[PDB]
Order: sequence, then structure tokens, then C-alpha cells
Amino acid sequence: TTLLNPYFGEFGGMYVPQILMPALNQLEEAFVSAQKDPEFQAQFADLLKNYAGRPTALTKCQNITAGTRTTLYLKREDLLHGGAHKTNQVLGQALLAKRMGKSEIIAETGAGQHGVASALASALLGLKCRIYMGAKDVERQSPNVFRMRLMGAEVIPVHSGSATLKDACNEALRDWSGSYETAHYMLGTAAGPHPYPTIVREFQRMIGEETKAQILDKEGRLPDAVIACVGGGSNAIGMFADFINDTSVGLIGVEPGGHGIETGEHGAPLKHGRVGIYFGMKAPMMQTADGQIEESYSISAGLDFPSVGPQHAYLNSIGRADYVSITDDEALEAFKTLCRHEGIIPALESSHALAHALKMMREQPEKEQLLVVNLAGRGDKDIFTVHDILKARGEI
Amino acid sequence: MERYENLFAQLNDRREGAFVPFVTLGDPGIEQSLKIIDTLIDAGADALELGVPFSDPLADGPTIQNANLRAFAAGVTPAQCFEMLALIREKHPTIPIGLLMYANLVFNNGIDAFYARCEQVGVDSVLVADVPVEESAPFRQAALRHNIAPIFICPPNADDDLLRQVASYGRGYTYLLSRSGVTGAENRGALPLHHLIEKLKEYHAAPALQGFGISSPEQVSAAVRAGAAGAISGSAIVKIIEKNLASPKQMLAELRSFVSAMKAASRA
Ligand SMILES: Cc1ncc(COP(=O)(O)O)c(/C=N/[C@@H](CO)C(=O)O)c1O
Ligand SMILES: O=P(O)(O)OCCNS(=O)(=O)c1ccc(OC(F)(F)F)cc1
Ligand SMILES: [Cl-]
Ligand SMILES: [Cl-]
Ligand SMILES: [Cl-]
Ligand SMILES: [Cl-]
Ligand SMILES: [Cs+]
Ligand SMILES: [Cs+]
Repeated sequence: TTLLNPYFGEFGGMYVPQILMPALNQLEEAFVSAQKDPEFQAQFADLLKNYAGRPTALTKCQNITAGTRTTLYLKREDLLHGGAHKTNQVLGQALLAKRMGKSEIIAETGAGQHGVASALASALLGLKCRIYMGAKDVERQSPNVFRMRLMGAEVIPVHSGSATLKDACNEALRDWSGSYETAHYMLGTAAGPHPYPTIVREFQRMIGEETKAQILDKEGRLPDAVIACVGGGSNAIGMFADFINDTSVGLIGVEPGGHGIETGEHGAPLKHGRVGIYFGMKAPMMQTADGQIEESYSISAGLDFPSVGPQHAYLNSIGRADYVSITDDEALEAFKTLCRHEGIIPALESSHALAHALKMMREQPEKEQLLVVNLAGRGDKDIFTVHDILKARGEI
Repeated sequence: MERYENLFAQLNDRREGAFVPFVTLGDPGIEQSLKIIDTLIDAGADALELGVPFSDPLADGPTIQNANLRAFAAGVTPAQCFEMLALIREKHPTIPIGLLMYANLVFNNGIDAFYARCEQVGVDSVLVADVPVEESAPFRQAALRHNIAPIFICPPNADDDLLRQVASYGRGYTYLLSRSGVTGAENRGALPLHHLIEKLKEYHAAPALQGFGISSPEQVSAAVRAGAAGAISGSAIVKIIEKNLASPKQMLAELRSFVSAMKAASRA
């Protein structure tokens, strides 16, 4: 039994070993309690503002839309401490850990952004932090690994399975199943077993809340659409949540199309996978015909979660939100375009969202539309990847 | 499930606990696995728990993680596992065969279809490791429709409501979990489970098998002495496989002596 519905329609649930159910229950109760507690809310707001630097700018991108009837704003989560949106909810989850008397943090990471966010929150708040990361990811994300270690976190390479994010997810739950009395599992996306999709949403919802107030102030009306990339779903739901009841506002989520949906080398399970049950939830999955879980492929490391948050699958099902894909090459163009036209280097993840907005604009250039793209991260981390591609293409 | 009822009745009559080994199907190959399983039975296994190789076995420690990887390396697929199961049942009419599954493999081709195939090959029970009692309804329904016992976990920190639920809904046996954490012989349970065993009996639960961390004869005896119907051992068995990959003969020899000793310990 729980306080809240673990499902969004048919999607979600609590598919963890029985041993972990008391952990999930405790977390749910503490969250429900925290949300009613003005002290908790005040401390969270204090960290968000004074440590992470909220509120974030909403930037109007005039150059990129010139000659069309598109107005485009970027929500600047790239300016957040840590350089991505991941920082928002780790601060809330660390406060919850403290609320519950936990003194240790477990986190998974793929690209390393969530690991870095977990590490910085843990350092600030005096929690001992261990991060699981697939050995292949450790190998290719040396800079992030070093950042985590500088901040005092233990980074544990995971060599089992495919040695990537899903494997790190497994390892985190295995650890938690034996350490939950003292450790909190700081899951890094709006996915996994209830209550994580709900908590991550509520601890990211300031993105959309701020966006709403900022767009009303600047434009005198709500956006025609808000657009966000979808790895596991946290930045997207963070942007969407405050607009769900504003049914005139389009909610568009962008999954990575990789080398092309038709190649099967992508990370777009919501639209092109198959519903499965894994990592604590019933959700669309990348999976073999045999039901073995597969990796998500994308040029962008952070869009590697091989499933998707259950709330997204639900919002899709009912037609409240629409989900699309953007390919590697589309994302790369959008990356280059923002650099040159706005002097902003976007994360390759969020470059997917930007790419779809540019498509909406270019396809129908005389359509009057007010769009917000969630710029969930900065792209400093991506310049080596971009360099190497451009070099191979003889663009440089 | 009726194989379990018959086993437990016969073991009760002989004043004995059940000794139940776990292996991963197809580890380290199909043929070798079949020989391994026949050896376990010949050496005195009372029932089997058999893992279907899965990409993400998140209730398993490294020993069994490695078993899954070895089976994958041999190219073992769920279809091949069903064929193995049919042959195992064809060879051994009465031994209860329980599967250790993860939810995705059960859900993959349809939950009903999964259990129907289980019935077709002669499986007796299914434990789905990542499905808690809270989520169990569609699995337990499909199981029972196909004459399959749904196996429920009774964690060492069960409250009374969980005990009553497991007692009502379970069949075959009740899995009495030794400790928190994941499978592995390198970690022994700490908590005495006598009280949980008593409460399960009060509620007419399926007989309890203790599992997790069981690697020694004394632990088998201890399970029986505490009132459980028997004990399951996985990692300890799989380690013998891992240890002896380079010597199939020595492997079977060591499996035989280990299983023989563990079964001997089940005598009250
Ligand atoms: C800069 C950036 N933007 C978007 C996403 C996508 O994450 P949501 O869908 O918003 O949850 C990520 C993810 N990164 C994870 C997984 O590799 C991680 O760091 O471990 C990211 O790092
Ligand atoms: O001897 P060990 O420590 O390897 O333990 C035996 C493991 N084999 S098993 O099939 O019984 C088994 C039973 C339950 C499991 O997970 C769950 F509890 F969450 F359901 C996993 C494996
Ligand atoms: Cl504001
Ligand atoms: Cl459109
Ligand atoms: Cl005991
Ligand atoms: Cl019963
Ligand atoms: Cs414009
Ligand atoms: Cs994805």
C-alpha cells in the first residue's frame, strides 16, 4: 500500500525486490511529509537560490529565428551550478536523505552529469557519496569521473552486463537493497520505481514554474509549445509539469534518433521501443525480441537511458504530450547553429530539443509561434566530440 | 504446484528438510548445464531452482551475475531454456522445478503466454525476483491458471500484513529470505527467523525454504532446526561451476560431494 498512485495510467509501478519495498514506502512518506513542511521548502529554496543560482534566465534568441514568425526562448538551466538541470533535484533529494536520517548517498550515472550533481550536493550537505558508473562510461567520461572524485565521492566502475548505464542502475539498487537503513538512493531521472518519477518531477518543476512567470512577464501570454529532450525524462517533466493543466500549451519531448530510427541505432523507446518491465517500472524499453534489455544509442552521452519515465509514456498515451526524435546529424547542426548565432554552446542532449524547434520554425516559417526550448545543460563537455566529428568530415 | 506438496509430505514422513540448489540454465553451456543438473539430482537435490539468463539480474550478487554472463556467452536464449526445461521434466517426473525469473522475461511475450509455456514444459513454480507482493496480482493469476505455484518472498523485516498476504496468495513454498542484500555466499544472514517461520505456519502458508547466503551444511541443519521445510543454495553451487570451468569432470565431482553433504545435513 502507498499514499499515492504508483502508476500513471498503465505505466510505472514498483517493480523492485520485496526487500526494497520498505525503502520506497519510507521515501514516499518522507516526500509527502516534506512537501507540506515550510522548513523543508525554505531550506530547498535557499539551496536552489543561493547555492545553485536560481532563478535561471529565460533568453530570447532573436538571431536564430530571423526571417520567420517563430519567437524562441531558451530556459537557461545551462547556467545552473554544475552546468545542468540535474543539480535542482539532487538538492531536494539530499534534503530528503537528511530528513530520513540517512547519511550516505548512492547514485548512478551514465554521462557523469548526475554523478557530478550527486557529488556536489553530498559534499555541501556532508553526506558520503558513492556513484556507480558503467566501466565503459568511466573510460569515456574521465573528466566527469575526476570532477566527482575531486568532490570526495567514490566512483565505482561497473563491469557486469554491458558495462553501461543500465548496469550502473542495477548496481545501485543491489547496493541499496543491502544499505537502505543508512543510505539513500539518489536516482537521477524521472523514472524507476514509485515514488521516484513523482519526486524527481516535483524537484524539477521550478523549471516550468519560472518559465511560465517569465514568459507571461515578457510576452503577456503562455507559450504555444515547450520543448525538451528526453533521456529518462527529468528535465522534460520539470519543464512540462506546471503547464500540464494549460491545455493550449504544447508539450513536446525529443528522444534521440541516433543514426536514424530505421537503423535501430537510436534511443527512442517511447515511440519506437516496446513496453517492458525493468528498473522498477513498466515503461517503453529498448529491448531484444527475447526481452533482454538493450542500450540506447545517441551521439549525446546523456540521452543513454534505455527506457523512459512512466509519466511521459502516460502523457503520450492520452495525447497531452507529443514525442518526436532528432538524429545525431540534426542535433549537431543545432549545436553549431546556436554557437554561431547566439554565442551559447548547448549540451548535445539539449541540442536535440533545439533541433526540433528549428525544424518547427524552418518547416513552417510563416507560422506565428512562441516556443520555449529547455536548455538543460551547457556544451563545454561536448567540444571534443564535436571537434573530432568535424575533423573527420574535413569541416576543420 | 502439486509436486511440492508431494515432496514436502514425503520429506515430513522421513523427518527431513529439502535441499534445493540453484543454477543458471545454460551455464556454462546447454549440454554442460544439463549434465550439471542431472548431477545435482543424482547427488540428492530435493527440488531445483533454475535461473533463466537475463541481461539485468538486479537481485543477484557477482557470482550469479557471472553465471548469467557465461550463459549469454554460450548464446543461451529463453526459447532454448524452455527446451532444456522440457527435457529436464521428461527425465525426472516428480522433482519440483521452480524458475527464478525477472519481470521483463515474463512480460515479454505476454504474461499468460509465459505461464502457459511453463505449464507445457512441466515447471512447478515461478519466483519473479523484481515483482513484490504489491505488484504480484497479474503474475500470480496467470501462474495459478496454468497450475504453477507463485513463489512469494518473506523478507526478514516482514510485517504481519505481508505475512498474511504471502500466506494467502503463495503456493508450493514460501521463500524465507535470510537477509537484506543480493544473492551471494560471501554474506551470511544475521537474523534468527524462527518467529517468521512460526507465523507463516500459523497462517497456513506454503512450507518455508530459507534462501540467500546458504553455503554450509550447518546452515541447512539450522534452517530445519528453526522449523523451515528446507534450504536453497545458489552462489555456493555456482562457485563450484566457476571454479572448475576448465575441468568439467572435477566440476561434477565437486558438485556431487557438495550437494551430497548439504542434503545429508537436512536430516532432522
Ligand atoms: C546534460 C544532460 N542533459 C540531459 C540529460 C537527459 O536526462 P533527463 O532526461 O533530463 O533525465 C542528461 C542525462 N545524463 C545522465 C544519463 O547519462 C547522467 O548524467 O547520468 C544530461 O547529462
Ligand atoms: O545462495 P544465494 O545467496 O546465491 O541465494 C540463492 C539465489 N537463488 S534463488 O533462485 O533462490 C533467488 C531467489 C530470490 C531472488 O531475489 C529476490 F529475493 F528478490 F526475489 C534471487 C534469487
Ligand atoms: Cl521568476
Ligand atoms: Cl506542428
Ligand atoms: Cl534461522
Ligand atoms: Cl497457501
Ligand atoms: Cs522572429
Ligand atoms: Cs532515451
